[PDB]
Amino acid sequence: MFRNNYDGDTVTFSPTGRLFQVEYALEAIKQGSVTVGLRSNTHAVLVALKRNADELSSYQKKIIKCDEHMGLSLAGLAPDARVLSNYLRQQCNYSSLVFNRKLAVERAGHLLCDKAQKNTQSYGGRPYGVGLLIIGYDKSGAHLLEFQPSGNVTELYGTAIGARSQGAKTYLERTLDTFIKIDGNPDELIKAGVEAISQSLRDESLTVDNLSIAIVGKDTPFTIYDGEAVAKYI
Amino acid sequence: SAAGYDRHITIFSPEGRLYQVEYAFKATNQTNINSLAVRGKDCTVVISQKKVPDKLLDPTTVSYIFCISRTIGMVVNGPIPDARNAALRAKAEAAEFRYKYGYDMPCDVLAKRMANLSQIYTQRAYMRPLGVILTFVSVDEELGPSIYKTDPAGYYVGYKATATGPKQQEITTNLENHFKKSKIDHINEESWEKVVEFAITHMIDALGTEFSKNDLEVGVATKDKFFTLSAENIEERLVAI
Amino acid sequence: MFLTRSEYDRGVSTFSPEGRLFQVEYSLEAIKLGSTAIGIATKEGVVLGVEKRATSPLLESDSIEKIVEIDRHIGCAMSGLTADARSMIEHARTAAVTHNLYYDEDINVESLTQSVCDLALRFGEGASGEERLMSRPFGVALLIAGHDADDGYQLFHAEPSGTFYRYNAKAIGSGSEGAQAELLNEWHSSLTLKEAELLVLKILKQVMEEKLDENNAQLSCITKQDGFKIYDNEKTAELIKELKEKEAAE
Amino acid sequence: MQAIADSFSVLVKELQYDNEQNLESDFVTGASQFQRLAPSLTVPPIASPQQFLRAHTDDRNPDCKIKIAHGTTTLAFRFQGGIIVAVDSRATAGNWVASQTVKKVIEINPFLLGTMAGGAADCQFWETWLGSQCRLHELREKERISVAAASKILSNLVYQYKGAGLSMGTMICGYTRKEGPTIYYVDSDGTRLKGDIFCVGSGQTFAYGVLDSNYKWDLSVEDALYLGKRSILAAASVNLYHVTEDGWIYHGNH
Amino acid sequence: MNIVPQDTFKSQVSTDQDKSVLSSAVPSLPDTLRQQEGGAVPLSTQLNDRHPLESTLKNWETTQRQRQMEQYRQIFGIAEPMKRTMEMEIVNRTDFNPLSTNGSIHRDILLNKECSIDWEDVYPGTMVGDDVHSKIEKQLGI
Amino acid sequence: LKKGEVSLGTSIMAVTFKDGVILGADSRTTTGAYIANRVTDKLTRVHDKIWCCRSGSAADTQAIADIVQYHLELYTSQYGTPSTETAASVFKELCYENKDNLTAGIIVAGYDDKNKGEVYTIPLGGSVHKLPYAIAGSGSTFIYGYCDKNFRENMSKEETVDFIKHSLSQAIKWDGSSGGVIRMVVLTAAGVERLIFYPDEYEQL
Amino acid sequence: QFNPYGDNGGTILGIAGEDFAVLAGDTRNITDYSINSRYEPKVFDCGDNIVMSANGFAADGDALVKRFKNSVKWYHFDHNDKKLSINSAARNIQHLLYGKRFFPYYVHTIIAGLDEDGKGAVYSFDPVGSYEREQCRAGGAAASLIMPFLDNQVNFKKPLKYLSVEEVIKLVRDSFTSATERHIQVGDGLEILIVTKDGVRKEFYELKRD
Amino acid sequence: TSIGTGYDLSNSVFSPDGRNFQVEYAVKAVENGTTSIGIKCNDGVVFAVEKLITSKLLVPQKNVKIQVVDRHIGCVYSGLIPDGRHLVNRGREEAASFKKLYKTPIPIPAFADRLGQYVQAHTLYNSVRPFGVSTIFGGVDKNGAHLYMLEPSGSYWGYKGAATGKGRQSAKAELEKLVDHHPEGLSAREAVKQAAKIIYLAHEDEKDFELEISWCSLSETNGLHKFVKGDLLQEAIDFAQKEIN
Amino acid sequence: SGYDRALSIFSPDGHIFQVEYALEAVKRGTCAVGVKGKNCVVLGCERRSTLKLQDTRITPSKVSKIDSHVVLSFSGLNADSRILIEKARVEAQSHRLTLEDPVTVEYLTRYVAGVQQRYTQSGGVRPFGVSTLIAGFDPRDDEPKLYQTEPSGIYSSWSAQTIGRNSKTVREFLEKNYDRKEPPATVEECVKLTVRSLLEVVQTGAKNIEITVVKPDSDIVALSSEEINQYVTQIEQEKQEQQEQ
Repeated sequence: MFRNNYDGDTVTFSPTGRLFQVEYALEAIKQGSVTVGLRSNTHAVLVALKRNADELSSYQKKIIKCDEHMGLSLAGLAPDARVLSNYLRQQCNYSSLVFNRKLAVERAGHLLCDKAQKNTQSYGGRPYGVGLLIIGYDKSGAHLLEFQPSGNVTELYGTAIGARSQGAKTYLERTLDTFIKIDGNPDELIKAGVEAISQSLRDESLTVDNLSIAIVGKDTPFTIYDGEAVAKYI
Repeated sequence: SAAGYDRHITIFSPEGRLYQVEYAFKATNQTNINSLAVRGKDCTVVISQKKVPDKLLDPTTVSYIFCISRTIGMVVNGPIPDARNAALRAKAEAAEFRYKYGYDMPCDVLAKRMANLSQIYTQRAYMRPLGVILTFVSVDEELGPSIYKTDPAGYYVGYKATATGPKQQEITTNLENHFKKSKIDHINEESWEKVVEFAITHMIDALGTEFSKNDLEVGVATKDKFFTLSAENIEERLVAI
Repeated sequence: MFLTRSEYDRGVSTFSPEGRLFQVEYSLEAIKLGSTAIGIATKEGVVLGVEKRATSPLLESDSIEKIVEIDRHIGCAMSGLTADARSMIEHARTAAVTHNLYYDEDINVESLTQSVCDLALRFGEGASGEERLMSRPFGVALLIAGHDADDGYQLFHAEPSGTFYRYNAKAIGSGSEGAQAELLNEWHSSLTLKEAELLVLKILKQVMEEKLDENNAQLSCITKQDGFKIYDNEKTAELIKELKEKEAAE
Repeated sequence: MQAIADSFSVLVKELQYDNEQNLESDFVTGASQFQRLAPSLTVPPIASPQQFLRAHTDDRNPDCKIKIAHGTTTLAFRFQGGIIVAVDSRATAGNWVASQTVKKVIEINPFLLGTMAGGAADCQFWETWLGSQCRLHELREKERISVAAASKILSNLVYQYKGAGLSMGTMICGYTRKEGPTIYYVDSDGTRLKGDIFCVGSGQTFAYGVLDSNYKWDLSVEDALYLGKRSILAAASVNLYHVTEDGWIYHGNH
Repeated sequence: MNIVPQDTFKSQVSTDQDKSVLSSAVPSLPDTLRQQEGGAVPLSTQLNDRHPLESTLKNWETTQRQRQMEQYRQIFGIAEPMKRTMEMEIVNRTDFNPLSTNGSIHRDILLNKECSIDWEDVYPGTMVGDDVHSKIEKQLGI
Repeated sequence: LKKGEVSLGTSIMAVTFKDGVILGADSRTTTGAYIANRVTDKLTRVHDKIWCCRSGSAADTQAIADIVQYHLELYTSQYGTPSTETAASVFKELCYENKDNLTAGIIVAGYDDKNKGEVYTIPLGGSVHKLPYAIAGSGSTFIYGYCDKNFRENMSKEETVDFIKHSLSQAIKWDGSSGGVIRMVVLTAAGVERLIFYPDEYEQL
Repeated sequence: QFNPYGDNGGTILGIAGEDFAVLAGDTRNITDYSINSRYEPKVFDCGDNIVMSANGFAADGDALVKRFKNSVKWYHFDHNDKKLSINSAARNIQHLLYGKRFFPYYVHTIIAGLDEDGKGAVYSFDPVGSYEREQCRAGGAAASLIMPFLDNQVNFKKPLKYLSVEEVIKLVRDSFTSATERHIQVGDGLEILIVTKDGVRKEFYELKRD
Repeated sequence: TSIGTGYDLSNSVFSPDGRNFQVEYAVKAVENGTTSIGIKCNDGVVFAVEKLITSKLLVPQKNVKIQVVDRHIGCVYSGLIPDGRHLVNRGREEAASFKKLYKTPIPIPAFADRLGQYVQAHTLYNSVRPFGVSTIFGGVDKNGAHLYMLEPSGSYWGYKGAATGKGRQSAKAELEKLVDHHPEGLSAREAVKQAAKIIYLAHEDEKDFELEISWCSLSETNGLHKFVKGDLLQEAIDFAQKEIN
Repeated sequence: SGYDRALSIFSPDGHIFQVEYALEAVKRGTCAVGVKGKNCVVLGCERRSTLKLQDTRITPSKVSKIDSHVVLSFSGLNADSRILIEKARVEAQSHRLTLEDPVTVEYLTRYVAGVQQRYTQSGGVRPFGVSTLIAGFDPRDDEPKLYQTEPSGIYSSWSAQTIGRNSKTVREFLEKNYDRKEPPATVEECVKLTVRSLLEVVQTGAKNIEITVVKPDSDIVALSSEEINQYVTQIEQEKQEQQEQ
């Protein structure tokens, strides 16, 4: 009731000191399907469960390639996902064109945080409402980042976002020491990710239509497997 | 209070008033400290009260007296953020005047400039006035010792002497009685130290209960320079009668 | 614990407590106020069919244009506010012609659909970071039917949210629910062109209040060799008569 | 206000990449440079761009010189049911071998044709652009564009750049139901002349005389083609085009 | 830190460079009738044979203002130029007087030109346009 | 250099010594062969102990010096007394960013309690150089050897005065655009000192 | 007044075969009498089996190749990694060149690849964008020495269609050797890129002056 | 009254008492953040943060709660994470620009003034929001050691000891006791031990926590900002655990 | 409810109420009617009874010529129609200048609808409370064209259409008395049908009726009061003869 008076826009604090529009934007992530990311000292992988409108429709794209050494997966709104993926592509292209340099994953996370913070303190727009998982390989090795649209970025060994992602996150926490040491064997890491995302399923089974995988590594350019390319991992 | 609008922006009420301006006026007494300004024969003295209740604060960083140019000093009544904003803008104004017209900015012209900016704030809807009161002191090369005050409404005026704060009425009455007794619109002394001691004595007898060297701040303007005194100088002035 | 009024559904840039944008939902509701359009994609071409709601018999029959030609290989059907669809169609035509000018080739159907969706995003931040262009989302939905060498015959659904889907069959408009149920029941990957046309006519007849005839319904198809064409009234009338005879056979 | 703060917060300036046009031209933000219906033309940022361009376009490498369209004879006329367009296909050899024969006439549409007679790049580029404009107009109006409208579009475009350095003389030939068969001539000076018979080339007086000797409105298709071929032969093998309401038809050496 | 204005020449041209006056029939070409410039003024003619002092005079005050903002940024910080620009933008955006062209009093106070006169002040200065609705469309962006 | 303008044909010297710095110049302004100003003060003050001398276009250098004095007043209002290096940097930025439109050369002399007296020179073009001593102007070309043979580090005040007087007297003797009186400013920790020397004094050296 | 142009003096040659294309160039970079470098490639693989060369002012050619490669990157991004055909690349390069109509690139451009039927294709561009498809094109200094040598041994009307890739490589090497003997700007090396259905292959051959 | 109805829905609005309620609501947002303290010793500063333990999936070296504005300037903040990151970025930009222009590290008071003006400018218009963070920053310059605290209103002051967050009352009481017990001054190592003790004492809320400490001293770190190695951190933790139990 | 305060707000049922309110404003204007014949178009307008002291010689007519071959009538706010008509005339001349061809009827209708739509895209502007009927013939064409434009920017093509006050009764009369299979084949029949349609709502008669006739080759004629009086008297005589039987 009292929250109803102080949640008009992002330039208003409640009398208790709460910014409710940003909290609602954060809550918007739960409306998207689950994505899992993980990595070892050599490779980083993303696993995504895709959804279709109905039987006659296609499945949504959950994994987007940014550059030959970096990519991401989405959970949340579609427009903000499109905007942020295009922005990251532009930043990687600028780095390559101007410096002949590969954009670092940490730099991409910082740029995303800077762009996301702006919409949460000025009137006339809205905060973003998408969580992102960013995998990459650079001069410091393999990297996985979690971006929250409040303007936050965290570096983790593994994580999951989306609806009912708590089970996958618990599984990743329990078995950290196992997949943290899978070096030089992409298949084992991908299977560990698939098993992790299997914990978040509810009355659902992974198929060749609703499963998407992505991998990046030292000698592996960022590659996306869809359809029959994931049939071996089921 | 304001009924409909006039609670956000500066437009007329049915009574013909601007409530936001009056509320900005009431905002000037938040710090609950007082300041006094007097003129000598060839100096102008401003004395402000220091209150540092917190023991974790660094006293040397607490100040409401600012140096605007070589000859102009300013004292602000109100919260310190708007005070610092006003101080920076006044510095810019004085420097730009010197660049554009080839001679130093007088105190009254700077006061008029700040008052015109305040008028802008009182008339524009999407701008708020600064809840501060500004007092400029100098020794102008034409007008001699000078004290000029500006308020959130855009009103400015010069003073023989002035006082501002939650207890300004008592100091004003004491100064008025003294000037009635002496029949002179200034202080007949040849050194600024005596003027500072007189201002300290006036403040003590008006506020009461006296103070030590750490509860006071003193700025003095001469014909060449405006300078703020340090704690040892104030201690010497307190000791010397 | 009192019943007050909530006001999170009035601004396009305001989140609900659960993270929803209700102006987009209301734009979809505006879409549902329009007439029905049905698209069926097969291996021999894509069929589009629309219902013409004539409020008055004095309205010109050849004036309602719910089916337009974006390009020789791309056609479109619309449902919702016609004024917004006009701008969307102009943008799509410009994009196709510009792609031909700069690349000397036909544009992919998916690329055109993506461009239209990027335009539809313009009530907020643009896809390339552009400033906002309009004050509210569009109130139209599009069915984009095309053929290209990379992916064959494709049918896409484009919505004001800026998201498009690929469909084997899709219905939009007022009678979209029953039509979509019929499409779910009656679509298979081995349909011919004439069977698709007959199915479109049957579903339109099912979901239309008025008696279906050549004047309140319109058919069109896109094929690789003949491009995009809209059937005249005589061909559609012959198809309707054949459908009636087939129905009366049982 | 935060954008204002960003503008005053401290490499990009020296690269000149704080300007959106520079980013677009180098394809940093995307392929929007290839999305402009009206192309953007770079001009030297000096006081006298025209003098600069004129001085630098007349100074060593034959392969770095601006290619000039053939000054060979080109003919066009309208007899009774279309337009006969005739050119001489005697190509000029150089340090190259052609995979197939070149064409001196640009095919703007299945219904429109143009001639180069000037700077080759200007004619090719701007007639392809004109084809795009005509296609967009026909999509919008659901009707074939009139030849007058297309020639007027080309003339307005070339006039907007008058004196900048362009050089092109083209003959727009078309056939529509409302107008009939129409020929216009458009020059880089902004000239736009409607006509019945046009002869532009190195030797065109001979062809014009041969035409005027045996020109009539009651010519047949075969007679008109023969007359055009004979006029070209008199001027100086011969590529022919017959334009009718249903489009143009190309004859190799008929 | 510029005294004389620099980088005043155009680097690109196009037939749609003036978004205010574009033909509705051919959106890629400008509208000659509504330009109301005599009808025989191609854009190319504006690229040559200009008076050398014209660009210096047209951009002088903006250049001095930018130098002042740069000095404030160097000596005071980001906040001072940010606040000055915000004030000026608010004042300029809230003013809409289609029947007059004079600058406001508050704009003159902000520019510190309350008691200053230049030739722009003394010399402030059809069939189609020059009406209130054209100014409304230009101001609102519709 | 625009036609009909005024050029600063002069002789400028700046010498660092044991206690501070000294800046000296002549006092002649000429238009062609006519001495437009027989008595000119070329020692320009941009701050209490930061002075300069100018060469090139007179109008351009006057505008640049006014902007520099304004900038240093703003800096003083914010942070206090600037260093000579800061003033030299502002001068260099102004001269370099506008070098395609203005013709300016500056010699900056300064004193502060940290660096203890410094000389910077910004020739035409906008580059900056820090030197123990500097000479500039049309008349400086005739004393490149002499100065190079007679400068010592950490000279006393009187030795520096004599060195500057001799060098500027020779430059006056040989350069047509130079003449009149010699002006000098001594910047030390004790304050600012002004000196003037007349032709009947230095011509006998 | 500042002159923004220069000349670096190279020689390039493109030949279209039955099912392959060849683009070769000399590797010497000079400034009008001096040798800047004896090995500086000017023929570049641009992706999607397209080879490009822009001979003349080296800065302009580098800029054009850079812009084309970035445009191809965005084309892959925006069209689901679709392969860019040779004719589409030719149109893109025409637009890139004509975008500088009033401040042109001082280069002669040749691209080579395979058309949609798998046959070899070569496109030549004039400095402001005019382009055409050709069987054989020689550009730069000593083109007048290279074309007659090729025409003496090939009937473009053994017919060129039945020639193999090795024979074409040998003929190009012979023509460049003769040109190096007769021309002072040609020498120091020859680099040949060959485009076939298997991709792009590189060959290098030393010429006179080392 | 803490809740001003009718005057708390816009940023730049004065109440009839002359108060700005949106700034006060930002202050209340600050008061819910994690506890942070700063202590000024004889020749430097020490910062201490009560970090809350998280999942093991976090990379241990890539999540630090003490930010380095510059080689001689370190800061911590309590409130909104994005606001703190934004203010740290602005501080880094200001320090870099000052060092580029004047060829010396920026003095602490100048940095404090620039940051305070930037914060204060966000209380002037209704199209922006006050920063929901309070910052404790400090370092060493040619004049000595400086420690400052900056509030959402743009008000900043120099402190002998500063505390912010949920456990601000107990931390402030302990800081006052420490200042009283050491009229002469304090040393860097004693400051580190007392910072660990104060962070441990202030914690009162079933959740395990860790501690971060940071030094900047002339005698210990040559006037540079450094983190705490294993030995000193372990010693301070042992001292704090002895203090608690 | 709270959904009708701006042009950029959808109601939960998918309506924009300000558009409907502009239509309500249109509903209060005087009636206008357009009838498409076999080879002509007839535009009829209802005029309020002229006041006694009104100068009935200089006041603008209800039917305005956009060009030599296109005419426009309106219903709604009279002052907004002037702006729309002026813009339409300027656009017709601009199109003639740019393409040497005069506009088609549909092109001008689309331009007018575009202006009306463009005036619905800002919160600081007011949409035109006008609905228009545009009639004419394409150049070198003999197919009559009649279109209707609405304040929202929607345009439609009609064989007979009425707008304004009491337009529903006239529309019902037209639907009863007009068939597209056999349109009136002469100008006289079209004018008589238009007069009889207007007489259903016009209170007085021939003095509150204005009629303009458009015929191919740009033939635009405004009928005088005497001809309209003759038509009205003929219709009344026929009605009386029918009722007498």
